[PDB]
Amino acid sequence: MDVNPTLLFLKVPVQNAISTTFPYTGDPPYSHGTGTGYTMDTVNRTHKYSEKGKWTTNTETGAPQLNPIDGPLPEDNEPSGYAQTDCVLEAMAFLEESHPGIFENSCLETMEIVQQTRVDKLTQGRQTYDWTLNRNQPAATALANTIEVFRSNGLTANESGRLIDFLKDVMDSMDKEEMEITTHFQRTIGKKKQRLNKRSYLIRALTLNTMTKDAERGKLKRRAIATPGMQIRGFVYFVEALARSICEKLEQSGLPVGGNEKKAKLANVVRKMMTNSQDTELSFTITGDNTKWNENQNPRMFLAMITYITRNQPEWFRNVLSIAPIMFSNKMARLGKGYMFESKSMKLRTQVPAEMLANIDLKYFNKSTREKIEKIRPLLIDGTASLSPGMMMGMFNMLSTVLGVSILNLGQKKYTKTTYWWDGLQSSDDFALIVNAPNHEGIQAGVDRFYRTCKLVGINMSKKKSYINRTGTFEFTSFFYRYGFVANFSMELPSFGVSGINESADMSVGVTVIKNNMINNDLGPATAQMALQLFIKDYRYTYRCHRGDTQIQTRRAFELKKLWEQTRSKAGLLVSDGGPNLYNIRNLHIPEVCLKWELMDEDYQGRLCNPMNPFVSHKEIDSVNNAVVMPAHGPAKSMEYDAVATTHSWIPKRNRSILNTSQRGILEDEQMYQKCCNLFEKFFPSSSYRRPVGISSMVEAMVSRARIDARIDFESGRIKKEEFAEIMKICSTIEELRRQK
Amino acid sequence: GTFGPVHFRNQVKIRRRVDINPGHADLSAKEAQDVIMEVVFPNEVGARILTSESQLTITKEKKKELQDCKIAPLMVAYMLERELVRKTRFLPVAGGTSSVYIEVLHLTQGTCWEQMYTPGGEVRND
Amino acid sequence: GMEDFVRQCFNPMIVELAEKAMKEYGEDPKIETNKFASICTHLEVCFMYSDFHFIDELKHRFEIIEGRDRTMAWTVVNSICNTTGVEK
RNA sequence: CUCUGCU
RNA sequence: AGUAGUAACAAGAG
Ligand SMILES: *O[C@H]1[C@@H](OC)[C@H](n2cnc3c(=O)[nH]c(N)nc32)O[C@@H]1COP(=O)(O)OP(=O)(O)OP(=O)(O)OC[C@H]1O[C@@H]([n+]2cn(C)c3c(=O)[nH]c(N)nc32)[C@H](O)[C@@H]1O
Repeated sequence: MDVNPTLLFLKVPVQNAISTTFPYTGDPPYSHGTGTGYTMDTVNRTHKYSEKGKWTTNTETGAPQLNPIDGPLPEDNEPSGYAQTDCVLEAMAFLEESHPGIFENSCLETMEIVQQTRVDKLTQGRQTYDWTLNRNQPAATALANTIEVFRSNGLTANESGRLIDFLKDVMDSMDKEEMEITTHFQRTIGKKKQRLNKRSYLIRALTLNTMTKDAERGKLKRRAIATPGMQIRGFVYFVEALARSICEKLEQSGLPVGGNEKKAKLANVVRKMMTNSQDTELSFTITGDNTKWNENQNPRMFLAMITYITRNQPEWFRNVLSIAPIMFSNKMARLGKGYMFESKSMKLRTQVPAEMLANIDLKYFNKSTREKIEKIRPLLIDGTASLSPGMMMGMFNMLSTVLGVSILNLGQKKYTKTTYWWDGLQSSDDFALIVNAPNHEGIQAGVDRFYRTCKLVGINMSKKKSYINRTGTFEFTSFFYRYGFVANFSMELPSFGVSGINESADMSVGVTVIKNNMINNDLGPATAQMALQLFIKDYRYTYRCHRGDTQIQTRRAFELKKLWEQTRSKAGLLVSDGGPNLYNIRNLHIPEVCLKWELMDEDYQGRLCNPMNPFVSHKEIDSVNNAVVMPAHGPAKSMEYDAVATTHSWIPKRNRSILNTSQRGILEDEQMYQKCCNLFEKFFPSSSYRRPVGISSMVEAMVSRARIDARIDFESGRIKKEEFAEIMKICSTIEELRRQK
Repeated sequence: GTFGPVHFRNQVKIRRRVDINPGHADLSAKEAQDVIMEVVFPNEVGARILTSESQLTITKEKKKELQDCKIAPLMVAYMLERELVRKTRFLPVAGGTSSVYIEVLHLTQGTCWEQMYTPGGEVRND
Repeated sequence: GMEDFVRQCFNPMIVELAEKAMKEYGEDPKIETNKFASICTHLEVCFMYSDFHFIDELKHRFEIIEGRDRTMAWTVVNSICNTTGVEK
């Protein structure tokens, strides 16, 4: 009697039990050590798929560049980056013809976005490469460093607050003959200044930082991802904005819509294909990813698509949209941390930075790394490898799906000019293509035509992990369609458990996750009760907030027991204070504070909901009652939760490991910046709720506001003559401090 | 709310946009923002002036209610944005799409069952 | 040559307020210097109007709403109207 | 002897 | 030793 869970599929169809095929209960495979090997492998692989292209040497950066555009046509089914300019232009032209005015309307919408977009938009996003520090920094921090460097270099055209002005400053910076930056060296703190030549700054402005994608499920081997610099992101935002505007106007483009919007759009489109197909016509659906999609999406083709899309538009708009593909076509990839060398005989470790691989001897490496270094050495320049071809983890997902949907629209009977035709859905590298043809031979001919056309445009379908079946069931971006999308709960299992925001936000998020899974992922009511019980147990263990009546011993047990004895109405206690769990299927949508409000003791209610408690801290409105959640698959998600701000809405300790590094000064600067901003809010309460405006320094605004507030308070009598006198004298002293400096 | 019997039926849930926060229908998002600025940050309003009578009345009642409220103005502003500004969401539903029914959607509509539930309180005439 | 005359025949801080305001509004002050002179004289007259006049039983009797950035000016107006009840 | 446990 | 797997930990920086 050998039990075999897989045999369950003999009765339950695979899709209906697809959740069993997801091991997401276990830990995801993480990456150990450096990502330099993965970056080198990616660069070599990208240059291998385009080897038959043209080799040139950039005249500005001096690095070799490879152009596969209009290269020899593919002669084999392997991935190939030889995209044809004529074919891509033809695909875009036919997309325009089939969807008249799409490019024009999208261009105008992008025009208004470009007009009304501010520099602060670049603050969104995470782990942005900071060229000034040669490391990844938070997007806001990298933006601030770049702005400060530009100001110190005379690029004082960004104070207008418009992103386009910042882009103008970016170009002016690249055109400068020299640059000055500020770096800290400790040997004692030294605020040294470094001078960068034109070529070095150019190389470090096109540089693309690389790391290893961690916690990635479904892949045995780890892969390297990349994040761009501050200069690139500005133009990338506009490019993406235009591509997303175009995508929203395409029925086959489901990328911009997400979640249940994505599922509904895909369901409607597949239903339309099943409907408009002739009854007598044989219908098939292909499921597949595109092999080496990111490695083959050349940026020159993106430049061609942008130039075609921006036809007849104002020349400045064409420039703003086309700059990003230009820069990416001349991009560079940082290698990363480097490698680690060990000596067993002498029993010692060492880390060799990736910048010194262009000269280190090859005897220190194993065979695989030996050949990767040998192959990538020609492209190494100033610690970075030239990666002109391909798109290393490109952010042009929107543009790439525009190209895919253009090729997908090429399958209309007015374009195929044959009995067979095709349509489907495209999203980044994933696609689900439906072929209708009178007979199986027609289906095969249509499949071959689509595959060959994709090869022409540079899209390489992955024959390895793609398959065709009769229309009705398919898969698309981890969404399994079986005559209708089926719920796959295993995807949302990692979201369960303690989120780790705070006691209140984590209770609210847990109950909201259970409720959302009931609504969307077919979480039954009994299983919902199970999930609630398990989440409460995990929450109590994590937060050491077991019920006071329990004998469990923990460093927080004494206080909870004292509170339990103190309270008269036990039911009113929150779970974070040893109170019982009153949640159920009925009230998963009610915050615990409001759920237990009537049961709370008056004094306990006041203490818990005291607005003057020091635990609660409020940042800008954009970071209130919301959290960032990372699903098993997909990008970061902004989850909003309903929670009453109580003493439990505290902040966890901040990682202090930067205190014993040469770059502590940034932390100090952050502290001071906060010290200033919080005072500005003390003078302008609405600064947090909505961003303030003005050109004057903070000191001028604060002192003027203080003076006027003093006069109004005096007139209303809220302050006496002496208080007004002291306020005025302090303001005059502040003025004198500003003047003297 | 009133709970009726639970009926086990072949529920067919269709994904469609519903409202999770009905908002103050008479006041568009911009009017709600102006009212919030009036109530929470009267001095930082700027040049804006309330014209719609609904704005004046709600601003009045809220100011009277919020008298001597020590709660952080930012939290009050966020809660007012939630209360006033309409917010919609695409959700698989099977019964009424009103907010009073969407918030209890997990409780009411299931994969194989429907819980006949009538939320308490007044219901919008629209 | 008139802009130099305006610079040399005005209080430095008055001309500073004029130029900062104009720069806020996005006008090149080197070409349309007539508006520059007009703004400077208007600010100057407002200051004289609010000069040496104090309310006491010393405090400035007149608060110069002009010459300060738009948000600050409207903040002053709103604060005054909220405390005294004068119509905005 | 001090600092750090995502920098 | 062992974890682990294409590169690391088996403390690191002063
Ligand atoms: O939400 C639906 C509808 O309720 C489901 C809602 N709605 C209708 N009436 C009210 C109401 O009184 N109060 C509220 N709060 N909501 C109401 O609005 C939506 C109605 O639109 P929908 O159901 O999507 O389609 P339809 O009902 O056909 O609306 P519409 O196409 O705009 O037409 C409305 C009436 O016009 C009649 N009609 C149009 N034409 C051009 C003619 C005509 O030439 N001759 C005649 N005799 N009638 C015409 C339509 O038939 C329909 O009666």
